[PDB]
Amino acid sequence: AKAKTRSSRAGLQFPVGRVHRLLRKGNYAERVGAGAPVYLAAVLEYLTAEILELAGNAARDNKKTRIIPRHLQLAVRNDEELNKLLGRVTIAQGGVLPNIQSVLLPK
Amino acid sequence: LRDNIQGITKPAIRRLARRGGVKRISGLIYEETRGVLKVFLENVIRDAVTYTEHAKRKTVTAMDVVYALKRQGRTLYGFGG
Amino acid sequence: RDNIQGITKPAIRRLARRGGVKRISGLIYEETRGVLKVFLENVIRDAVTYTEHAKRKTVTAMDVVYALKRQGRTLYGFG
Amino acid sequence: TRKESYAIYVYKVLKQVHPDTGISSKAMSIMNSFVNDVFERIAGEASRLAHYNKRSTITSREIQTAVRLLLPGELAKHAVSEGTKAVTKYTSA
Amino acid sequence: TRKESYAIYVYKVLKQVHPDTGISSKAMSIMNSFVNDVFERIAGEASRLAHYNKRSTITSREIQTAVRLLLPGELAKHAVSEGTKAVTKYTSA
Amino acid sequence: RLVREIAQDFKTDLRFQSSAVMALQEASEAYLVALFEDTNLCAIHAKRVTIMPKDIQLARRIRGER
Amino acid sequence: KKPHRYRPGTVALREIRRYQKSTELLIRKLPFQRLVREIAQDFKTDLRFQSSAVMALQEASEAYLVALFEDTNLCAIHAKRVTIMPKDIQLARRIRGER
DNA sequence: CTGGAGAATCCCGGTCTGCAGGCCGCTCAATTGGTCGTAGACAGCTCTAGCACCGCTTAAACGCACGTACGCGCTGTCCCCCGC
DNA sequence: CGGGGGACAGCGCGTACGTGCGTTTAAGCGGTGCTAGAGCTGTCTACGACCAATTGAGCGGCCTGCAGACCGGGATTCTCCAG
Repeated sequence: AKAKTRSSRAGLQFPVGRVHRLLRKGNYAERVGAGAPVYLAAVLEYLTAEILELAGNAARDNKKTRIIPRHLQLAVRNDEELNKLLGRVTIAQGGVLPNIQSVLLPK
Repeated sequence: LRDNIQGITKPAIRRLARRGGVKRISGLIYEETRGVLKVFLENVIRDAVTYTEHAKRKTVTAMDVVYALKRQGRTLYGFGG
Repeated sequence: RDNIQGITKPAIRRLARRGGVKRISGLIYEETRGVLKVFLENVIRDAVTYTEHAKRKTVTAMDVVYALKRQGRTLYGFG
Repeated sequence: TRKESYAIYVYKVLKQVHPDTGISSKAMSIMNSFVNDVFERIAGEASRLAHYNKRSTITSREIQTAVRLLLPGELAKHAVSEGTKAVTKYTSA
Repeated sequence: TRKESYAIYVYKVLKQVHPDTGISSKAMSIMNSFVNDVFERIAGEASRLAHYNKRSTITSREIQTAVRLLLPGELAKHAVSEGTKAVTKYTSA
Repeated sequence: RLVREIAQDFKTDLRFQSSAVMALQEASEAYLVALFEDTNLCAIHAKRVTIMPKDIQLARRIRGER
Repeated sequence: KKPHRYRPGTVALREIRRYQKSTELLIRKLPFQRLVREIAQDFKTDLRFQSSAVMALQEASEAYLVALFEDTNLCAIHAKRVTIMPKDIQLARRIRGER
């Protein structure tokens, strides 16, 4: 029969075959299970969808049609759980959250 | 290459602090900032050069800098991955 | 059921003293209770995760060791 | 020579969720690096899990356990749901 | 069954440095934990280095680089000296 | 008892090795002592000898826990 | 016939707003490269550098400095002050674990 | 309170341009099918420790009285950092 | 370089702390008892490694029109002050 990609078999956008190859080549274990690459690809796809959705929301809020590192940083930092996950990550050209302490406000 | 740490001018540190949310700044801060930055740069560059030498290379790549930053618990995205 | 109140103020005072604290406000104790509770959840969740993945019903010290290690808090003297 | 990345799949997902949104090259590389980092985290945790249990295989159960350990709360739950759904679909088909 | 450790070797080292000092069980348990921690750190860093240069073999050069990266200053220098001397002695022997 | 009570919102009927409990106590006490010392430094920086919970909050915030 | 000068601090707030929205580097590139090469001189001579590397160091250093400044601001405010003192930086670095 | 004044910022056309994204040829990595070896899934056995209980004992926690020093508010001074 | 406003020193206070004594409690210890469950063992079977052949998905190279950047000039807002 004709070749059918495992990504299509599981209905995912990410390359399950490449994931399995990387798993085998990463010296992570002697043998790699059949469904583990599928699980990992699904998880990566879901996380990518989450971050991309938030970044697109931010970019539309800024009224631009392309996502730039600034939008990525805003999306990551504004989300509690994403910021928790990427707590130790530096985003190039990400800028900072526009936060100002109240005591320095002019009174 | 001597006396380059003075290259980080006071307005530069001022801008850095303003991005850091600092409103009023003491005058005896800048040299302390320069010393801390020198320490950080030395710590990173040591490991970067170690990586470059282990590869028997003569130029330092950004990817070496990526590994050095990762080993120090400061992960940076957008420079090769 | 209020085992968080099992952490009496003498124990908190002793820990502060070992920490080199001389004068303690009265509002401190509940703050310590809360922070300790948060720490305990963070560790115990991972410990139970490890216990379950091993398909076991009894939590072992090695599970706690792994949980602490993956949180950046390495512990010796237990394996 | 030729270098591979996750660019095409990221673009596919972007068009899936935001079909009318573009992306710059630098941001694209940022997502590539992010995916690589997550891959390494999950793989290393799974390897440690396998070694702790004296096992020769990295199965989907280990992947799920690593996901639970490395993800915060709702992210972990949704990712577990997605992985289980994808595994079930692949197994059925 | 039987579980291996580093108790005998640590005991011999202690008798070399302090031929009269005893030790408690908790202390040597901490000793074994520390030894395992250092072993894993160095081995993981060496594996990372080997994968970095696209090589299938871990040599003493990789360990030297890993030690230089993990140990601070004088400890690193002295450990490099010890490793080099031991390697040269073993090869000559 | 506190540890066992906490170990109920993840799973029920959890048995415990004693060594796990004592290791938990050791780690918790060490973390608390370190936090106390940081709090002491924070309060001293405010020209005080008495610690109040805002010192703990600032210490945990700078530590990155917050 | 007045100079029409702004009060002390409002300009600082305005530039804080300005620099908390931008993302570009705040340090001159040439002095930073010169300092980086000077520091690297002490580890190995005749060392060449990719430009992407120097940009990587600049980005990482500026991010770390911004984080340290933010922590120092909190430390100084804890002292009920408005101006940053070096003791605040020392305390912040000590608490972080760098000291 | 409250208009003016001046400076700072926003916004809307108008113009240019580098790269985002699409198209294309090719090739090597994914796929399919079949083999074979062996890891672990599973059932079964043992016996360790973890759980529960009970009775003493006594050190520790608790409550409370009491007193003082310290955190905090307030005020005046000056110097030093900011706006230019 | 002018100058204001922030840092800081000094003082009053009252109260929220520390300190000590009488009291109640529950932690700790030792003992007995039970079994759930960790741990170990034999089996085999299904699952993963491995290899040969196929091929098309993805990577490389090219090109382009438009998103976005960059001007400029009014429009609008924010702040300061004198009244």
